[PDB]
Amino acid sequence: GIVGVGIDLVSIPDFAEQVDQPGTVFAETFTPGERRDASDKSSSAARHLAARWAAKEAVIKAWSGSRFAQRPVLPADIHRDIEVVTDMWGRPRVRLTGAIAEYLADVTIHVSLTHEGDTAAAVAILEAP
Amino acid sequence: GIVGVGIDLVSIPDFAEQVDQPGTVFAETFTPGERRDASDKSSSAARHLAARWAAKEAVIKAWSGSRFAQRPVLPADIHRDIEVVTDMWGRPRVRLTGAIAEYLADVTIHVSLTHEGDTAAAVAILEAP
Amino acid sequence: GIVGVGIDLVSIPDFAEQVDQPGTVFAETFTPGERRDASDKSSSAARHLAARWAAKEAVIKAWSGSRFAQRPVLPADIHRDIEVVTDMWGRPRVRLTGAIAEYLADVTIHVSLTHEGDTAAAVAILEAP
Ligand SMILES: [Br-]
Ligand SMILES: [Br-]
Ligand SMILES: [Br-]
Ligand SMILES: [Br-]
Ligand SMILES: [Br-]
Ligand SMILES: [Br-]
Ligand SMILES: [Br-]
Ligand SMILES: [Br-]
Ligand SMILES: [Br-]
Ligand SMILES: [Cl-]
Ligand SMILES: [Cl-]
Ligand SMILES: [Cl-]
Ligand SMILES: [Cl-]
Ligand SMILES: [Cl-]
Ligand SMILES: [Cl-]
Ligand SMILES: [Cl-]
Ligand SMILES: [Cl-]
Ligand SMILES: [Cl-]
Ligand SMILES: [Cl-]
Ligand SMILES: [Cl-]
Ligand SMILES: [Cl-]
Ligand SMILES: [Cl-]
Ligand SMILES: [Cl-]
Ligand SMILES: [Cl-]
Ligand SMILES: [Cl-]
Ligand SMILES: [Cl-]
Ligand SMILES: [Cl-]
Ligand SMILES: [Cl-]
Ligand code: NA
Ligand code: NA
Ligand code: NA
Ligand code: NA
Ligand code: NA
Ligand code: NA
Repeated sequence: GIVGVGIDLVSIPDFAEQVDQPGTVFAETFTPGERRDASDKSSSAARHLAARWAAKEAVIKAWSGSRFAQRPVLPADIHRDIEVVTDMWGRPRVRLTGAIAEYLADVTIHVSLTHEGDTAAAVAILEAP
Repeated sequence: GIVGVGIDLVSIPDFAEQVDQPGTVFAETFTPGERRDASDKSSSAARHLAARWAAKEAVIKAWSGSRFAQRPVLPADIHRDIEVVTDMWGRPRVRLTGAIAEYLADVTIHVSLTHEGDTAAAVAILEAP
Repeated sequence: GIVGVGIDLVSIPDFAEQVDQPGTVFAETFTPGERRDASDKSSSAARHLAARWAAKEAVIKAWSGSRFAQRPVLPADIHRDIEVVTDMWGRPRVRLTGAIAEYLADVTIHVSLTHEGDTAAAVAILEAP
């Protein structure tokens, strides 16, 4: 059964403008090299990191959206609890830590990432038996 | 003096439908046996656990409602910080952990639980000298 | 560059009425002596602690306001992660702990506190290179 669905679009130029700025959440998610590389809006790193950010948001949307009219239970640092990793061929998967890992124990997170020009996007479908 | 008041109603059938499903907060509050037993909407466990859930919500309401127009300070995992225990005769009391235990140090939590047919309910009155 | 700006006003009488009451966040920020002293609305402690509270709120406003249309990431216990200390001559500065310390690494927090009659106020300007 489907637990939740989420989609997110990210402006790659806006992302690049912010990703290496002090006073943002991004140090908690990304390395200083990643953040420096991603601060150029036409780089590989910007495109890829923006799509990773998109994927985190799509997961958060997918789970939160499953709890209509319920007080939120996602921790304030949720962005650093959801990691998008890739295998050697670039296939993505989501790794979790903290409370969300316990909430989504026994749930499969299907994710896909894409980018084009100034736009990155991701979709997440949460599925459980 | 009264610090806060809260009341919550819970649909026992809706509760039973959700309590043992993956992708919910319930594993953090309830044991797998409790969750399995409570997944039948006409069982003892469903009625009792639904009323416990109701009591957690009534406590949260009672305290949050005391802070009108203030940014919330309840942690995301607040549901697992409030436990409803009973003595050998079924009398309920509330046990706290985390920040809410510190906030409600020196406050007495008066609680009552009830159920009937497809409905559980609880009321909480927080009192302090 | 400016990361954020915040301003807060605090009613010193309302603050004094609440600061030493059970069932409030204040034990986490202030000592029992501070809280007892500050519970008289015409005392030095009330005026000073109200302005410290104002400063915490101004910092929170300054940073949160920098994230228009973004899900909040400040932890529920944010008030106890922001401390206003003073040097021997009463000049204030802000000390941080927890996630906000990481978010505001490399950001300078300029703060000022004031009080008059029944009103305390503070302003925070967050600046980053
Ligand atoms: Br949520
Ligand atoms: Br974070
Ligand atoms: Br990531
Ligand atoms: Br609250
Ligand atoms: Br929880
Ligand atoms: Br419980
Ligand atoms: Br925020
Ligand atoms: Br706090
Ligand atoms: Br302080
Ligand atoms: Cl959006
Ligand atoms: Cl964007
Ligand atoms: Cl940010
Ligand atoms: Cl970094
Ligand atoms: Cl591999
Ligand atoms: Cl993909
Ligand atoms: Cl309700
Ligand atoms: Cl319900
Ligand atoms: Cl849930
Ligand atoms: Cl369980
Ligand atoms: Cl007993
Ligand atoms: Cl009772
Ligand atoms: Cl305000
Ligand atoms: Cl006020
Ligand atoms: Cl409070
Ligand atoms: Cl105290
Ligand atoms: Cl939180
Ligand atoms: Cl000094
Ligand atoms: Cl000053
Ligand atoms: Na997939
Ligand atoms: Na996929
Ligand atoms: Na009672
Ligand atoms: Na009772
Ligand atoms: Na300054
Ligand atoms: Na100053």
